[PDB]
Amino acid sequence: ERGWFDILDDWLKRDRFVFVGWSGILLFPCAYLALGGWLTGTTFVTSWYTHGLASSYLEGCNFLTVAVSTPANSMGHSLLLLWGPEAQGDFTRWCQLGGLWTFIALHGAFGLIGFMLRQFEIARLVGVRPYNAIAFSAPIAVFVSVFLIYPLGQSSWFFAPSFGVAAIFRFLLFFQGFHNWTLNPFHMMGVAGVLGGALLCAIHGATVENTLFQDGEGASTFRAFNPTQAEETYSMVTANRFWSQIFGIAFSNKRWLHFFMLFVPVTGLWMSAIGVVGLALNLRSYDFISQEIRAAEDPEFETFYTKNLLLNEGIRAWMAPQDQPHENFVFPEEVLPRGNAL
Amino acid sequence: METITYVFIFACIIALFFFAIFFREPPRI
Amino acid sequence: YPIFTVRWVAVHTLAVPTIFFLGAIAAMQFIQR
Amino acid sequence: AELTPEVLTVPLNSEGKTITLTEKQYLEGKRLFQYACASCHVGGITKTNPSLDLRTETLALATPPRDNIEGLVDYMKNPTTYDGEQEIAEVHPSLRSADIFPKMRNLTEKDLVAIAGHILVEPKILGDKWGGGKVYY
Amino acid sequence: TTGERPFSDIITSVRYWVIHSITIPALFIAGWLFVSTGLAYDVFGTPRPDSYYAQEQRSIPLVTDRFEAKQQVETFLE
Amino acid sequence: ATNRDQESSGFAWWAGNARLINLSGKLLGAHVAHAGLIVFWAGAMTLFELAHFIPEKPMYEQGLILIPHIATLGWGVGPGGEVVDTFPFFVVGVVHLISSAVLGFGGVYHAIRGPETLEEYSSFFGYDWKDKNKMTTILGFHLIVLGIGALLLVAKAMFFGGLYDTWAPGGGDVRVITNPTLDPRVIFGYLLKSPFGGEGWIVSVNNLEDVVGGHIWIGLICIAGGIWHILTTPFGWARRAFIWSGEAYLSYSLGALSMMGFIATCFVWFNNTVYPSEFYGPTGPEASQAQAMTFLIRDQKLGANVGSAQGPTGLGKYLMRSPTGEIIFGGETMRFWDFRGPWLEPLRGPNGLDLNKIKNDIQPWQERRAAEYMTHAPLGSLNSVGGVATEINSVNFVSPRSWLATSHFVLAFFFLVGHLWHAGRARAAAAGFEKGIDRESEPVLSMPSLD
Amino acid sequence: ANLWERFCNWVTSTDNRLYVGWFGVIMIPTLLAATICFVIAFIAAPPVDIDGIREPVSGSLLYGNNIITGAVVPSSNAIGLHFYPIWEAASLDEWLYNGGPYQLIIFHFLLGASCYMGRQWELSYRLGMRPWICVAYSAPLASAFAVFLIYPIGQGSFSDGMPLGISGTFNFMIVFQAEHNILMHPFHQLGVAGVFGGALFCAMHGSLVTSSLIRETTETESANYGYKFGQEEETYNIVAAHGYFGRLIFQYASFNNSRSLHFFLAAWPVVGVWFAALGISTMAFNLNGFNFNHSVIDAKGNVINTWADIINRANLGMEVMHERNAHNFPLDLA
Ligand code: CLA
Ligand code: CLA
Ligand code: CLA
Ligand code: CLA
Ligand code: CLA
Ligand SMILES: CC1=C(/C=C/C(C)=C/C=C/C(C)=C/C=C/C=C(C)/C=C/C=C(C)/C=C/C2=C(C)CCCC2(C)C)C(C)(C)CCC1
Ligand SMILES: CC1=C(/C=C/C(C)=C/C=C/C(C)=C/C=C/C=C(C)/C=C/C=C(C)/C=C/C2=C(C)CCCC2(C)C)C(C)(C)CCC1
Ligand SMILES: CC1=C(/C=C/C(C)=C/C=C/C(C)=C/C=C/C=C(C)/C=C/C=C(C)/C=C/C2=C(C)CCCC2(C)C)C(C)(C)CCC1
Ligand SMILES: CCCCCCCS[C@@H]1O[C@H](CO)[C@@H](O)[C@H](O)[C@H]1O
Ligand SMILES: CCCCCCCS[C@@H]1O[C@H](CO)[C@@H](O)[C@H](O)[C@H]1O
Ligand code: OEX
Ligand SMILES: [Ca+2]
Ligand SMILES: [Cl-]
Ligand SMILES: [Cl-]
Ligand SMILES: [Fe+2]
Repeated sequence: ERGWFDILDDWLKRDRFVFVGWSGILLFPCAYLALGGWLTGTTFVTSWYTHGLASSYLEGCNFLTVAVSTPANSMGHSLLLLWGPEAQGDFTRWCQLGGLWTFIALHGAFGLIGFMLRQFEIARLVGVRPYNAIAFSAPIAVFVSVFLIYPLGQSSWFFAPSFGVAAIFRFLLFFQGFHNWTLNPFHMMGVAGVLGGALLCAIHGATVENTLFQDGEGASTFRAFNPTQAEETYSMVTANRFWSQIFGIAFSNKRWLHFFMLFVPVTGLWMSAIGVVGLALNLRSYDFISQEIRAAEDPEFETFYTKNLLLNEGIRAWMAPQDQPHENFVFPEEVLPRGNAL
Repeated sequence: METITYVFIFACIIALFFFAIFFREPPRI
Repeated sequence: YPIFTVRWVAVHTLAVPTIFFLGAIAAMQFIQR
Repeated sequence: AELTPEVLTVPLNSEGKTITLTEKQYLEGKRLFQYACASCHVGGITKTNPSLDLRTETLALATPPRDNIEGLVDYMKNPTTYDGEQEIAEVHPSLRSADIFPKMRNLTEKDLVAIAGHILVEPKILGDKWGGGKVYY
Repeated sequence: TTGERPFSDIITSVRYWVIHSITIPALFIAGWLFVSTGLAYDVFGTPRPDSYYAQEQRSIPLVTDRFEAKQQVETFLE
Repeated sequence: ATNRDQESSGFAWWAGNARLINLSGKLLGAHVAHAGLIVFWAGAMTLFELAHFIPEKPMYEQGLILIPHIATLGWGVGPGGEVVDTFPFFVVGVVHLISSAVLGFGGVYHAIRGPETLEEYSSFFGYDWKDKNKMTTILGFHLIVLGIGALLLVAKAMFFGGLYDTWAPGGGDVRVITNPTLDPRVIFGYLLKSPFGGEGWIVSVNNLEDVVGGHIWIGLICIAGGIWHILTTPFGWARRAFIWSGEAYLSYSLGALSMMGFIATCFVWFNNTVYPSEFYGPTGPEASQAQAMTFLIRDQKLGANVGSAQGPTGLGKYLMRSPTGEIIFGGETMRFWDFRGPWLEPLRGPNGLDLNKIKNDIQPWQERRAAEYMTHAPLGSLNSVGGVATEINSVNFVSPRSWLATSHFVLAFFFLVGHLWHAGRARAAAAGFEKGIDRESEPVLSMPSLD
Repeated sequence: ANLWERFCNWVTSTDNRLYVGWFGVIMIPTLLAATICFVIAFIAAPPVDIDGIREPVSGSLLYGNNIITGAVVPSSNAIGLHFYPIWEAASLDEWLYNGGPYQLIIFHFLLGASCYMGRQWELSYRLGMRPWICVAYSAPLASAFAVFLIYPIGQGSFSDGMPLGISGTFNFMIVFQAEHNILMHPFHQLGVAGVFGGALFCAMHGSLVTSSLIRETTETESANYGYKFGQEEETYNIVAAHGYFGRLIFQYASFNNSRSLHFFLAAWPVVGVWFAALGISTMAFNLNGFNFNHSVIDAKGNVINTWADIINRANLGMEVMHERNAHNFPLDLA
């Protein structure tokens, strides 16, 4: 109630079914286009010219095999704008060159900025502390490291993940065979934060549900709660005793408990992001030098570490000619690593 | 020397478990 | 009740292409090589 | 690219006569090869004896030659080793061993032709992938 | 409790169904025809089953030139 | 609408069947209607299988699980498992489908129309979960029924045409069992066999005389026990050990079905006697052994001396010793040397595989069966592409053994979960704390601190 | 009371610092045995012939491993599913060569962890709690059974059980991908949704509760001091948290019922992980991931590769290289 800025602010912040906000102006168009570009590409668009693959329902792929694939390696890290020097405003050619990939990755990046600005905006209006926005920095670090930094350190966008279920499976397997990414302690910390987070999610939900106060007559206990009630719905005291006696230690502070539930998965995703930044440069935890020196000199020395590099060597030689078509690899049968019989 | 290091860190963690359980700050209502 | 709200727009930006796409994909099930 | 009359034109006999198969016969041949043969010969190899494949160049050097409809139809009636020296009906599906290979029991002469036609057409489509094994998957 | 008409009121009302028993099938049929006419192939540049390879060609039309990729695809399509 | 909302019953819609715990009439309806569902599927599924069935292809190439069950009873089949008459399959399908209409009728009647509780109406049919004597009585009736079911199998085997016997001398065939095993040392000896490799507990049963004999024992045991339970009430030590409530009894039965589900999984996976490989396909162990046999036959035909052929590792490429010295197939199938099957046994002597027999006596029918089993190994994708995971599309095959083992593991696992769920709920409800902790009577607040 | 009665009273006492209980009577010695054997083997066991081909793999620290490469190595493929306790061996030296410690460890551990789950039921009953925490734990437990027992059973050998080591775990995963295409299996996909979603909802819940903590402290104190163990009053404003989250998405996508919220938190990762476990336990019997290899074919019959075919090429690399001296015949059929 003043100038147009403040009238616009009023309208942006109306209490409605779908809150809009100033953040909504960035979020909505970007999220909409990222999602719609994904549905459009997976439904109708090929990857024949960029990868030599079919990738759409139109060509016969299913929900598991469709993708919006990255552009050809020859595109380098082109922004591949519709009006740019590659497509020169031709929508058809832009689709065939992988323009939907950078369209989705970049609108998706701006959309996540908008979602996180939305978390801050709504927190400020409702008067809560903005820890949800803070927690969301972990999704952001993962998206930015894997979809932007990783391919920026490599030769081109071609080596970013393609947006598809099987395409992402391929990306995992490539990181095993080429980066030995399972050996990387930043990935191991990610795995600890994800599995530890799922652990905390399960154990905290089960503990609350099993230390509930009898607050109703129902044998179905969900109705026996009121959002505005003053009282805890479950017994922290009994929960603490149970875990102290089962496991040896237990939470006693509910505030610490909930902060730790933020801390663990958020921290694990941030650690995995750092490992991927190293992989952008092929700065891998690929090897243990002492293992290689021993194994090179001692043909009877074998560990699970040397067994896994043999698997990686198989993955690289068998997958590279079709996975990296711009390399024009021809590997005669006689050079392919294979064990006996297989 | 590496085996010693790994087993030493591991032993410290098992000791830490013993103190964290039996010499925790007791929970007080 | 108003008819054409922000919500109404939200719903149709998603619902409209969804039905068009579903018809496109149904037609695809009869394509032979 | 298309499945044309030309792709479908294969050697009928050892003397250079050809036969052009219909698309219906091509479909039938794939279907019947799946029905009676693919458990051992998927993709043109041979699971229980990988030394012998169904490549046309391999079939040509078989005795009697098997790189034509007649040699393949005859193989399905009275299969031999690669040198023509032993009859192996007792261990390889054939019309003469339809008692012990029951899936051969209701294959007609027409069906054998369609299967033979599949064996010759498929490498014209797939090239070295036919009879190549996992290297070419 | 933000003002808008409840969804359950809308989708159980006769008038919603009068509008939508025509718009929903119309959209679906339009999607159907976008494919059945072949138009989808041409808008997006997706090969038909007979257009991935020429009859005797057997290498993929992979784009190899950043700035003349559009021309390569056009020549590949020739 | 007696007890058909949360307010009156205490149970939300998604736990709606718990509303039935003390309404014996409607609960009988639920139970009978459900038995109709089972019988329905058995009949409809059999007709579906029969309608799809091409008698000259192996059953196991056709996605069949029910026809194989009927064939094993000796209906419809002759030597080698050759199908001679599909009519018995048809009869089985139709009789179940018709029977399910009867059960469905009774189910709907009791659930929807009949007395909601049976206690007022009848004291024989009414029951109280807490009536220990009525519980063991009903249990006794069902035991007698099950005992008669077991003896029906004995009756088939002995008096009504026999059972399919994969081990029949001269080759698999239907055979009448005249000398069923009655010796309790053999019958109960199976139960004390180790479940580990080379032993296999009851899954090791390898002849129809033991199978028939075991069901003679089981039929008698069930009938005797059923009589026992009709005429007794639980002893005091039983009374003090168990929870006595509907939910408790559901839980015990959930545990037992979970256990049985795991046992069935291993039975179909390993056993080729009551799951003849003629009908169900080769076992995993069998197909792996058949591959080694295949290449031994091939290579020896090419002139290899398979006894003395040293493989890359130093172990015999074709033949090696088990850890106790028996001659066994080499390569990875070393793990499968406990496998036994009618096509391989003629080659085994007192010291294991006999080299003399291998060199001289392998018949073409053994070569064929080993090639068939190697190429029907129970490996395949969820969309039924047969073969290893890297296989190209062509062969539409997933073994009936894989379908049956996987399904039953899933079911057995969730039944263990339901056991824990219900056993733990039944304990809490019996003690009065299943709805939560009394805020004014919280047990832990009356306990001394741990430290 | 008599000796037995006092003993029973002690075993089941709600007052012991660590609950014992009847499950605990079995759990304690079995977990102790598995732990001691594991620790000693991980430090000092000599190389183990996992694949029965007289090619021993070194797992222990003193024989050239570090924490990442070290493992207790599975028992020998020559053993298969045979029970191989110490007394089955001619000597401890034979027992060690053949991977005896692996069997001892995994059997005692599975027994002990199963009793850990019973003990969770047991104590909840002693404390007057609802009983289903043990059902949440059945999910990780089922997953440990899948990889140490069900998978070996299906494949016919404990040499195919998951190794007790960090790099051995990755070996097991990579071989499993070659042999079952697990990534393409919907039960593993549901497990991923379970763990990614568990992590997501963990962070969500942590952040929503933390965001709505009631002001009880000054800026120089940790807000955690604003909560006291055993206080009656809830420590955050759920109405505030729901007001935030219903607006972030839309009102009806948010829980205002704490009981429903916490039930969802339990159920989502627990159900997903049950499917993960059933993925492994059914690929144990070789019902494998979807196979779309060469599913897309052009008008002539040329194969048009999809991302599924590129997965296939990576799987083939794993397959041909794994256990490079162990296969003599062309198919890997377990
Ligand atoms: C907030 C909404 C938003 C945001 C942040 C983006 C962001 C982006 N879009 Mg998307 N887009 C949107 C909404 C949005 N879009 C909508 C609603 C549509 C439907 C029309 C599209 C359709 C679309 C397409 C089809 C494409 C993009 C592309 C892009 C990228 C390049 C944009 C660019 O270079 O602009 C440059 C312009 C600006 C930065 C505006 C600057 C305004 C300044 C401050 C004032 C200067 C104005 C001046 C007076 C005018 C003088 C000009 C004169 C010399 C002629 C970038 C990721 C491209 C891409 O993704 O390629 C892979 C692409 O091809 N967008
Ligand atoms: C095997 C599956 C099964 C069976 C046998 C039952 C059985 C029953 N349930 Mg449960 N239920 C089930 C699954 C089942 N339920 C599932 C999956 C859910 C969650 C969706 C529920 C949720 C639920 C609730 C919430 C309640 C029940 C109740 C009941 C009972 C009373 C039904 C009633 O009042 O009908 C009224 C319905 C009708 C009159 C509609 C017709 C119903 C009939 C049976 C349809 C039969 C169709 C069939 C094709 C006819 C063939 C006839 C032919 C042979 C001649 C009945 C015994 C109620 C209860 O416990 O009462 C005390 C109750 O409140 N159920
Ligand atoms: C013991 C149960 C069982 C088993 C082992 C089989 C096995 C088989 N069936 Mg039969 N069938 C069953 C029950 C079973 N069926 C039931 C209940 C029906 C009625 C729907 C059928 C109706 C039927 C038809 C109409 C056909 C088959 C066919 C087949 C074959 C191929 C199956 C396939 O491709 O699966 C595809 C796999 C799936 C669709 C995935 C199912 C996975 C489920 C959804 C997950 C289960 C999880 C758990 C139970 C849920 C709990 C939730 C948790 C939170 C508690 C195979 C031999 C085919 C055939 O070859 O016939 C000759 C065929 O045409 N079946
Ligand atoms: C286990 C299943 C079961 C049980 C415990 C009951 C129990 C009851 N029924 Mg229900 N019912 C059932 C199944 C069952 N019924 C089925 C399958 C149908 C459809 C045919 C019905 C249709 C039905 C109606 C329409 C009525 C009852 C009634 C009754 C009551 C009296 C019965 C009586 O007086 O005995 C009389 C018994 C005989 C004269 C001898 C019975 C001879 C049987 C059929 C032969 C037994 C052979 C063998 C053991 C069967 C094996 C079946 C198996 C393979 C599936 C009682 C509560 C009545 C009631 O509710 O009153 C208000 C009533 O009106 N029933
Ligand atoms: C579904 C079948 C069934 C069910 C549910 C029951 C249920 C009952 N029975 Mg009955 N019983 C049955 C069939 C059944 N019975 C049959 C067929 C017979 C004839 C043999 C009997 C003969 C019988 C007698 C003689 C007695 C009972 C008793 C009881 C009660 C307590 C049982 C108990 O504590 O077991 C739990 C088992 C134990 C406590 C034994 C010790 C635990 C061992 C070590 C477990 C080892 C098993 C392990 C998992 C390995 C399995 C493999 C194994 C084969 C090697 C209860 C009402 C008792 C009673 O109260 O009579 C009125 C009693 O004295 N039954
Ligand atoms: C790109 C682009 C653009 C945009 C576009 C858009 C925006 C679009 C949208 C689109 C859309 C928006 C679409 C949609 C679609 C959808 C669909 C296709 C759906 C489907 C679904 C289904 C199939 C379901 C399933 C399921 C589930 C999920 C679960 C439950 C069960 C079931 C199975 C049912 C523009 C123009 C700017 C330009 C440039 C480029
Ligand atoms: C209670 C209840 C329920 C349930 C129900 C039930 C479960 C029922 C059952 C039912 C049933 C279980 C039914 C059945 C029926 C059957 C029938 C109706 C049959 C018929 C048949 C026929 C007619 C045949 C024919 C034929 C022949 C003879 C030959 C060949 C061909 C043919 C197949 C055509 C529910 C869930 C809903 C819920 C509510 C309550
Ligand atoms: C048919 C047959 C046969 C035979 C069989 C038989 C003769 C069987 C028997 C069986 C039996 C004879 C079984 C038994 C079982 C038992 C059980 C399963 C038990 C359980 C128990 C319980 C569960 C308990 C519980 C408890 C405790 C422990 C403590 C206290 C508390 C209570 C009470 C809770 C044979 C193999 C020859 C061949 C094939 C066919
Ligand atoms: C979208 C970013 C806009 C930045 C705000 C620009 C200030 S614009 C500002 O608005 C006033 C309202 O009180 C007018 O009265 C005044 O004339 C004008 O200077
Ligand atoms: C449940 C009622 C089923 C009717 C039982 C049919 C008997 S079965 C019948 O019995 C003959 C001996 O009499 C056998 O020779 C014959 O092979 C067998 O099919
Ligand atoms: O061991 Mn461990 O891994 Ca199950 O596959 Mn066969 O075996 Mn061996 O090869 Mn692939
Ligand atoms: Ca055509
Ligand atoms: Cl390996
Ligand atoms: Cl091998
Ligand atoms: Fe919480």
